[PDB]
Amino acid sequence: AAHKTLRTKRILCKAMKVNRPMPQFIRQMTGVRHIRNPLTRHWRRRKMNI
Amino acid sequence: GAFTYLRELYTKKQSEVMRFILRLRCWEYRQLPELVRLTHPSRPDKARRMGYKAKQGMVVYRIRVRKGSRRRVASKNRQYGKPRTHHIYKLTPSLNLQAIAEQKAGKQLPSLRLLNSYWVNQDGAFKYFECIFVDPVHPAIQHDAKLNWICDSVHTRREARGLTAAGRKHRGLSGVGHGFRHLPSRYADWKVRNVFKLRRWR
Amino acid sequence: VSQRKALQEKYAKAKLVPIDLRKHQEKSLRNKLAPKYANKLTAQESRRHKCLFERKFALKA
Amino acid sequence: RFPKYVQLQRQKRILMKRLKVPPPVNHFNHTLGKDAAVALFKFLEKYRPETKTEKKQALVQGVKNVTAAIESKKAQLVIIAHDVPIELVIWMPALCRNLEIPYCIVKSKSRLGQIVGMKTCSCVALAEVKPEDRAAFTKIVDSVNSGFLAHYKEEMHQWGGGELSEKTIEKLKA
Amino acid sequence: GLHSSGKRVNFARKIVHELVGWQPYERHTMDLIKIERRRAARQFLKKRLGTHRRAMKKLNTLEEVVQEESLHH
Amino acid sequence: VAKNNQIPNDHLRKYWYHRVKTFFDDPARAQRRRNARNLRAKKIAPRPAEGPLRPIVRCPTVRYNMKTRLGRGFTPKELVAAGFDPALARFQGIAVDARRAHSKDAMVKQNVERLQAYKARLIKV
RNA sequence: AUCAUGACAGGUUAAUCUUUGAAUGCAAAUUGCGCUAAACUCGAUCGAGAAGCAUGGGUGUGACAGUACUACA
RNA sequence: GUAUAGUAUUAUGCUUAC
RNA sequence: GGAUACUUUGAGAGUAGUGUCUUAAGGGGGUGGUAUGUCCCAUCCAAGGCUAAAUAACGUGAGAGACCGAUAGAUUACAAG
RNA sequence: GUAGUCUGCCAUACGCAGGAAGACCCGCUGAACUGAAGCAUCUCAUUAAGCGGAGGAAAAGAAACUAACUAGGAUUCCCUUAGUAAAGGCGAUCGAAAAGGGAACAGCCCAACGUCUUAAUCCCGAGGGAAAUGUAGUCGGUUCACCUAUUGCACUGGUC
Repeated sequence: AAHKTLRTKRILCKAMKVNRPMPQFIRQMTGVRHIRNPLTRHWRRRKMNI
Repeated sequence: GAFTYLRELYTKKQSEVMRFILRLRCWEYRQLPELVRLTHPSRPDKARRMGYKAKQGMVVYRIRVRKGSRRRVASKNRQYGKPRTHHIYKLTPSLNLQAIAEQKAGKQLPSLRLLNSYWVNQDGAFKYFECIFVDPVHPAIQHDAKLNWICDSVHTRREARGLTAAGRKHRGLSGVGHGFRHLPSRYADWKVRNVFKLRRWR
Repeated sequence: VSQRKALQEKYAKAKLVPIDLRKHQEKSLRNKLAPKYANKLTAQESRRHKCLFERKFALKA
Repeated sequence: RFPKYVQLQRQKRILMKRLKVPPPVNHFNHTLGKDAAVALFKFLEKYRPETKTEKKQALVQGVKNVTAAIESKKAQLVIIAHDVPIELVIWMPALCRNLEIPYCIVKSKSRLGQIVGMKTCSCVALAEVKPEDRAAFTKIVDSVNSGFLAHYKEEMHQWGGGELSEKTIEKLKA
Repeated sequence: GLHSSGKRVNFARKIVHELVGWQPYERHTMDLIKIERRRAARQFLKKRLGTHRRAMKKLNTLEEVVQEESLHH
Repeated sequence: VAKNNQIPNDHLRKYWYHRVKTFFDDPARAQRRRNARNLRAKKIAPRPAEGPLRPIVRCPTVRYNMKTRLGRGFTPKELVAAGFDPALARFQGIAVDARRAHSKDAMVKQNVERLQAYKARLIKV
């Protein structure tokens, strides 16, 4: 960046909208506990390698 | 009849009439490419022995195989391991040159079933072979009780798996008797002998 | 489905239909030839099958 | 310039002239002349085989069927197309020499096509002939025997061999 | 009866043989029989044709061909 | 090698342990065979399931001249003597073998009488 | 949504079937660069979309090339 | 493959193979 | 088929295959486990093609157990390739 | 000049090929660790990996086969023959077949050659095309015996 391609930009979009906390209502629905979002990361710690 | 005489002419290839005719043909074949189509087969009598019948769907193709044996494949002619297996040049292929002729023509022409091949000519450099092919989807071969066995999907590329007449020679399937007892398949027979069997009562 | 039932009636009962209106099937089953052609008899074979068919028989008690 | 296949056609024609040809293959080169060859076709023309739909509801017209007539000794005379694989008709002459059948060796395979009603033919022969004609036929059988009398004296130890160019001949006489 | 008794095939073997003629090794063998070296000639055929019984058949053929030329010459 | 045992002869130097063949199929194999020949005999009906009929035949070598077993099929000579049509007799439920022609006069008289007992009480639907 | 004009996390079959991939209009670390008789559909004769267009080989059909063979001029 | 001189083989021409 | 070279076999003066050169006969040819010629006897007729069943199954999909019982059992009993 | 053919190349109409999977199957290619208490022939092994190609099974298959008899009779597999005949720095090791018992059992047809059949054949759907450089058909003739209809593939859910 800048000067990213479009299909590069498509991946970086999907990588940041997927990065969030898990919703509250799944724990209320299924009753499971201790499920983490796997595709959470931090930009500084883990690099994507894409 | 007529094809008595074509047979008995072609027995005596090494003679001044026949050796003249073969050189003129072999001149023409050197100028043309390797795999090339014919309209009709150069040897009509020998074609019908091997299964050619002149109707729509049956196709004929000349092909050129290089004479001599095939050398081993090595990087910079290096050989390793135990010195019994150090040769390069005194190798021979286990396939016949007829088989290598058909197996080149198979790779170029899929969608097309090899019935059989036969010899046409040779010189110092190359042999020449004239492979019969079939388009099995064509109605004339899709019909007809004698030929339509080819249309079944078991016979897709026989030349790869060695089920031609030339194919059956290298496999040693051309004989019956004491010598040929070991080779269903050379391999299939070997496996039966070598499988270790543990019967349930012992 | 109002289109297709109408539009199939136009091309039904006619040679070489469109690709949409052909039935689905498998690859293997299309290219396998119809069992009449596989099973059809040679003029030698049919004429002997006049006499040498797989006839019924039985034994006495 | 010349797209290879054109270059092969011409080289193949010249290479047949330049080589020492064998005598049997060579015998094929000799042919009936256009005086006599026109007359011969009329007999054939009269006896032309029937086409389909000209069927309601004469002539032997192929290599396999003509050999049946020759080996039976039914054939009055044979006709052979001058050019064809040469292997198929080389021995037509050796048979008809042996069994004392007279034979033409007529130019063009294609015109033997046209008269029969196919693209090619390479072989024609007449078995029965007709009571109505016959007389016309004798003149033609005499013309073939008297006409080819010139050739088969020569041909048996003849080699139609090296023609040897124009520019090669100039270099020799240096 | 059910035997072949080959007239028609063997008639075709004659006129092709008259037309084509002899093959290189048969001409070389016929030259050795003209010189009266019959024993060297059978050694030549045994290398070419391979076996003994093949070779001695071809001599008994080729001796009859040379003795036909004795009546002609 | 130790003690008084016989020389160690075990043909186990190849990797036999990759090419193992255990026969736990055998009693399930028995049923796959058995359910086939019942699904035969219903389809073959009304024809007899133990057939087709086969000849009595002497075994070859010196140490089985005594014994007599079932062959492959009757000769075209033995059928015509008994009163049968060689080609059609395949479909009457009699196995036929064109090749065998070393059977001498004694074993022909058995196999003619064998076919006559069949042809006596064969009947047609 | 209830004795049915039939609830839905049921099970098939048939539609619809994004960008790709053998990937096939030509390419590709590019949302790059094309082409088309009618019909189709909006668009007001003429634009657009929709849908087409790959290579190889088979049979048929047509066209071109040749001082290749031949007859009649 | 081929044409010609000489002792089946040596010599130097031919081109259409190559 | 023969000579020779290589690979291959229990096949041994070659079991099979292949390269190179050479190359038959057809009132005849192959085989009969020691090379070679030779005389008998026996048994088959190569160099083209099709063909169910019995048989195989460390892949994939969908009842049984003297097996393991969360450091075991599959790498994975769970948002595990 | 035109009218046939032969050969080549281009364009087009209609169905076909490719890729996945690869335990089993078919055809090639091809190791070494290891054992021989070293090591080079030999062994591991005509194995692993590599290349090419099939099917629900594949491949094989209707005698140029065994045998030496009181004779068997396509192919495949199981038991035995046999750790034998044989092979082998005759060391290490390696190693079959006929017969016998059993599972299963089914035979067929091109070529040419009948020195005959006026292509009698096939594809396309009124007629075009392929084919005589060869498609199709029982060798011909007398005379008694006899056979006459079935055979493959396909087969569905629910209630108590």
